[PDB]
This record gives sequence, structure tokens and C-alpha cells, in this order.
Amino acid sequence: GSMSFIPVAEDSDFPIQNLPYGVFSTQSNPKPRIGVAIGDQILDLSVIKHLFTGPALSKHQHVFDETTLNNFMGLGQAAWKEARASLQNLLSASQARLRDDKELRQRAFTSQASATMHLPATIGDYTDFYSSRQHATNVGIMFRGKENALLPNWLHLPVGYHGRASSIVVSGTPIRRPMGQMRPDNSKPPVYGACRLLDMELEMAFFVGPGNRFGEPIPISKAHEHIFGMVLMNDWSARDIQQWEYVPLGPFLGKSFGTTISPWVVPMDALMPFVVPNPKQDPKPLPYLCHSQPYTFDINLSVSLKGEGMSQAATICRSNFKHMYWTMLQQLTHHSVNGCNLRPGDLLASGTISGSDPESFGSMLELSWKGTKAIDVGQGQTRTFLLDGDEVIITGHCQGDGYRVGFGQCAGKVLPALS
Amino acid sequence: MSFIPVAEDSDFPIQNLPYGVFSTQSNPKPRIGVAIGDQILDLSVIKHLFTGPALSKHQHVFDETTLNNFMGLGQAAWKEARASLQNLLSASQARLRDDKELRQRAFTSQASATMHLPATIGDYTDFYSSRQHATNVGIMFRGKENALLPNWLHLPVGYHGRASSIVVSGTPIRRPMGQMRPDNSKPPVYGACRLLDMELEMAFFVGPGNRFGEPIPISKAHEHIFGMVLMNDWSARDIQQWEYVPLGPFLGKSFGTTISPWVVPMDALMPFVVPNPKQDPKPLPYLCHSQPYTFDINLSVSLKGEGMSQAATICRSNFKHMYWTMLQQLTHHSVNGCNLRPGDLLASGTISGSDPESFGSMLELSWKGTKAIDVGQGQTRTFLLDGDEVIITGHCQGDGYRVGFGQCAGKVLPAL
Ligand SMILES: [Ca+2]
Ligand SMILES: [Ca+2]
Ligand code: NI
Repeated sequence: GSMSFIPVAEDSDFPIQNLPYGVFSTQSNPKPRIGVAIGDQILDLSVIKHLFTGPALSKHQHVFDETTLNNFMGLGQAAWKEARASLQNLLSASQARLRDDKELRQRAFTSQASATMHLPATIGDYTDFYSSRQHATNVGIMFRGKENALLPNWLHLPVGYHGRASSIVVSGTPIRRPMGQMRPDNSKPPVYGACRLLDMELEMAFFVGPGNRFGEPIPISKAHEHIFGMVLMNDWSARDIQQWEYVPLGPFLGKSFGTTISPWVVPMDALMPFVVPNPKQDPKPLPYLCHSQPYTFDINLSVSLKGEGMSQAATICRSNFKHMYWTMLQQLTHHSVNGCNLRPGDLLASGTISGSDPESFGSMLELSWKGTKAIDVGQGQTRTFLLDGDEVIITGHCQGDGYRVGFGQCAGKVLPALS
Repeated sequence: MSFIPVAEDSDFPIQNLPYGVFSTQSNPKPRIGVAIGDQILDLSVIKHLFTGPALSKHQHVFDETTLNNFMGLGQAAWKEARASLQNLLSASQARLRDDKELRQRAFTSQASATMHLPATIGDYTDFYSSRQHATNVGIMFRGKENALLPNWLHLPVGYHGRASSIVVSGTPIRRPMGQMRPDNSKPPVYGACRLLDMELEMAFFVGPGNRFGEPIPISKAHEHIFGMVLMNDWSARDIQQWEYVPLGPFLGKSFGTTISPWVVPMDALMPFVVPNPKQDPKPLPYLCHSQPYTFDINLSVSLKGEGMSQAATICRSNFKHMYWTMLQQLTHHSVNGCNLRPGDLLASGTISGSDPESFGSMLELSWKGTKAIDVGQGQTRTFLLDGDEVIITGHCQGDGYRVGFGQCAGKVLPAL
């Protein structure tokens, strides 16, 4: 194990083994600033930036002064590793530098309870992949049937689409049920009204570090050098609006009304201890998508739902990121194979995370099986899709011996449509 | 009219006055300028000349490296800026004409300026509003009987595009590598795209946005449309075909999308507005508007290949061939609460008229490579060859003057 001079509860999401990056502000200071979570506190990086005396950061301390993590993300792995090593030393229970500097320590730390979290970065482009095999299979069965579940290209490339960047909001942001066009009756023209099949989608997403030049693909051998860290994501969906609009150009308004992400970006370095061998792929992908480097992660995911009249939230999904068929390396490589330029701060999501066990399906569309099964949310109460006032909270964590690497919350409450 | 000499056939008379971002050899810093004649009026140099109610306390927007903040100010600010510019360029407010010291610092020639992207595009969206285009593609994919999909006549279908790869006119475009499936009975192959194509489009920039969760009523849609630019949505058809179902165009589009530098203000385009195309069935009330918002903009596309001395005009079309208006597109885009932001770019989708000479893509012009396009000098084309340069131009014809868009050019580089 390892210990910080800052007290850390055994089940805390933020032990010294984690050290996630976030943007926060406080009642005392409205300026959004970069911080690192440790225990129940936040270490203000702008206050201690002068302590980053290493080669990679000494002339780049200004990145810790920014209102977003973009510049830090754009520095690259040498900088990330140096920052992490510095923080591990400084927060160490045996290191005196910060521990014994009473005045520095006083203005460098703030309680997480006092902080308002903001989006970690300015996202230039958001991309949603569709890499969970059971998810695509489930949707396939409902749409086409048991026999033609997966479409021809699924096993050959990590299919994905460009999402809406503007509507990616931080955990805690209320999400209003969307108005739009839908076609409930095929024998009648479409109608305008409030979404009737509001859903959540359990996902995880990673931020891009240094980008690639316009026109220059990122070789899969170098893909890992561009992955900064991860966050939890709830890709809120309006299924009825989506179904009517999506053919042939893809998900659009049924997705863009809101997408929530957790605030704390857990660095890839903190997740490496939980890496496991990649799933066997058959057919074997083309050479450009082939890599031996293990890059599949054992991250326990959970989703709870709490109706406005409920006192206790019901856990409706227990899944794991290790189910994913295509890795983040294959996704990033594929995303740049044509020359597309990924940039620092870009966000690439996994797609709904569903395992084979029905208990691990990552969307109410799957859990209620298209509204044909009731989801048990605690006696006297059931659900098919989201009701106004419902709060959905996604959490996740890696379990180590005597410690865990957690992500904090990815929450949102449904507000009534303007109807 | 204007103290700056303006050739009659100029794209930039005093009736145009587009906004753009430029830099020069003497000053590499991207700054805002307005095209007039063959010159550029540096707005950062004359920012103090905007003394009106809407701009006097916001002159800083003309000091920015992008037009976002100016776009974000809204219509009252845009109208005032235009009026100030028109008065200054006519000597009615003789400050600029007579102040030699200022004047010599305010103007620079377009020929020696380096143009940049007009704004930082937070989100790019590509609509599919040209009926003949959708119909042609439908005929090629499904057949005439199932040309248009069920939802086409009911809503302005569109998809989120890739913002990062939107490049300014003149940027070389690399033929993309990717996966293709030339033989459905065999696995996909990896290689250089073989069906490289262009797509004639026009796009508008968003002004003030709307708050997250708050739709923009169609009645107010016109208040959020800043101006327009030409666009070439480069496409790798064979890569696109294999990847697009069911999530949409992806790598077949994101390797590059070119736009012209000069943003023509909507106010400059109003004199060329024409009646909106009759829609049957009539759209749902939220998409209804009687205000005419269809525009007569002549568009032209040329192609010049390696070894060819002259470019051949392969397409002559018009922006008036759009079934769904920009007002309906903007409204539909925010109906669910999605927050449009200053600088966002919403494109029309490939523009095609009913006449084959007006089809906006080589996919259509060569009808899926079944017809050879005559590009002159004894040469033909189905799809783009390495070395081919495509240049899109556009203009509105007024009485004695024309509102032009400059160029939206790009040359194809061999695959890496
Ligand atoms: Ca999704
Ligand atoms: Ca297009
Ligand atoms: Ni130990």
C-alpha cells in the first residue's frame, strides 16, 4: 500500500494511488482552477505549481494556472508522469516539503464538500463509439431480430459517430425532458411533443492528450501516448425521437439534448494496475487495428435510479468496462486512420456498456427490454423508461488491496418538458 | 459610394463587406478584417471608430483572433457595425478617408494576406436539405421507388460533423487511407480511398446561442444567423459506404472539410431572398415560417488536374434549390434543448438542382462512376485523381454590383 499525510478512508475513491485531475471553484474564489483529489480534500495545483521543478514541467508551470486541463493534457506523457511522481512524493506521509509547510498547506487544500466542480476541459470534438458487443446485439435483436442482430461491419471496425460537444455537461446538471418530432403511429404523420421514451446510457470516455497533425494517422503502436485519462458518462437518450430521425445519417437530436460526464479525470497511469488481457477478436482485425499491448480494464460500474418520491436509490445495473470488444487503442487508431486530427481535450466514449448478464445491461431500453419488462426499483415502484424527477447516478471503481480507484459521481435529475 | 476603388465585377463592393480573419508577413497575429475592393480593412486598427450604442463598450471584439465574440454580440451589434463600415467607406463619416496616418495602417491588400478560419467552430452540423441530392443518392442506393426515406419530407435530417478537420481555403487535402469492402463475399481491405469526391455546400455561422435546455422558437431563428461561407465536404465514398450503417457518415467525411474565409453577413444577402419552396406535406407548426428565407446564390465548381493547363467548370448550381431553410434547420437543431453556440457551423448538405449540370457531387455527375465527366483537354473523370484541384465560387448578381464569396479551394495530395 501507500499513504498520504492526508487521511484516506479505506473505501475512499481518492487514495494516493488515484490522484485524478479536475477543475473547481469555491465560494471564496470563483475562478475555475485545477485541482487533484486526495481523501476528502482537493490540492490546488496553481498554488503549488512552483513545486513542479522537473525537466518536463519547470518551463510549463503555467498549465496549472489554466481554467481547463487542455494545456496540461496537450503536454504529453513525460509531463503527466512527472506531474504524477511529483504529487506522489509531495502527498507522501513521509515527505516534509508540503506536509510541514503550515501556510502553504493552508491555502493549497480545500474540502471537496466546499467545491463546485466544472467540466474538466474544453471539448473540441466528442465521439461516441459502439464497442459493447452485447449492447449492439441487444439493439440488433429488438430492431431486426435474433438472426440478424449485428450488422456486417461491427466485427471489422470500431463503429462510432460524432456527438454533440456543446451539450456535454458536468455531473449534477439538471436535464430537461426533450421536446421533438416522433412517429408513434406509422399510419399517421409525425407529431411534435415531449419525449416518451427517455433513457440513460452507461458509458466511459477518455480524453485525448497531444493530438496528431491534420493528415497524419496515429499508428496503433503510439496510440497509448495520446490517452490522458477517463471519466464516467451518461449518454441521455430520447429513443422515440431517435428512432424517427436516425436513418440514414445517424443519432442526432435523440442524443444532443444532454450528455453528462463525471468531473474527476482519472489518469491512465492510475488505471494501469487494473489492466487485463484484451478480449479475443474473431474475425482477427486488419493489421492497423492489431496490438498485443494489454489495454482492457477491470472497472466495476454501477447505476442507481431514485424517483422523486423514493428515499433510497435502486441499483438497476452492475457492469464492468472489461466487457468492451474494441479497445481505446483501436478506437483512437481507427479515429485517425483517415488523417482526422484528434486534439487535446477531445472526448472519445465507449458506447453503452452491456455485459452478457441482463443485470449488466447498460440502458433502460435493454433492462426493460423495449418496455416489455418492468424494472424493479424497490417495492411499490417499477420503471420501463425515465420519469420526471428521476435521478440517475453512475459510479465506478477499480478494487485494489486495501484501496480503490474511484471516479466520484456522474449524476443528473430529469426535469419536466416545457410542454 | 466608396472611396476605395472597386472593380465592377469585384466580389467585394460596398454592398458586400464580409468578415474574416487574416494575418500578414509584417504581423503573424490573426486579426479581424473586412474585404473591400482588393483590400482588407483591419478592424483591430479601426476598432475605435465603432462609436455607436451597441459597440462603444464592446470594441474589444474586433481585437480578437476569431469572430466568435462579434458573432456572439447579436443582430443589433452586427447591424450597427455594418452601418458604421458603410458610412466610413463612403466618407459620409470622413474620418477614415482623411486620416492618412490611420488609413495607411488600416488597409492591406488581400493578395498578400494569409486567411485563417473565421471562428473557432465548437460544433459543425451537416444537414441534407437539397431534395434532388437526397433523391439522386436514394435512387443509387435504394432505387427510384424508395428514393427518399420516410422522414425526409418531415424534418431537416442532418448529422454532427467533425469540427477539427474543417480547414480554410487553399489547404491541401490528403487522399485518406481506410477500410473498404469492394467485394461483399470477402473481408474488408485496408488501403487508399478509391472513390474520392467533393460536395458543393454552403454553411452559416451561429450568432448568439441559446441556453442549454431552451429551444430557439422559429420566430426568433433569424436572430441567430450571422452569415455564410462556401463549403466543400470532401468525401471518401468507398470508406463511407462500408462504415455508415447504422450510426452515420464518419471517417468517410472527417479527413477534411474546406470552407471559404470570408463570411458574408446575412444583411448583405437579403436583397437576393426569394420565395420559400412549397413544402408538401406542410411541416409541423414548430417548423413553419412565412418569412422568405431562400436565397438566389449562383454557385460554380471547377476542376483542374495535373497536366491540365485550364480548369473546367463541372457544376453550375444555385443555393435556391434547398427544400428546408436555414431558419427551419436552426429551429430543428435546438428543438430538444440542444445549445447552439457562437461560431457553430450548420451546413446545407450537398446542393443539387434538377438539371444534371447542377448536381453538386462527382458521385452524381458521374452517376456512381458509370458516366465520364468531361473536364476538357481530352480528359475525363469519375472521381478525383491525385493532383486534382477543386475550386468552388459563388455570387449574388445585383444591378451593377455583385455580392461574392471568394474561393473555397483545395488540391488533392497522394495518400501517405
Ligand atoms: Ca451512446
Ligand atoms: Ca455533406
Ligand atoms: Ni506498499
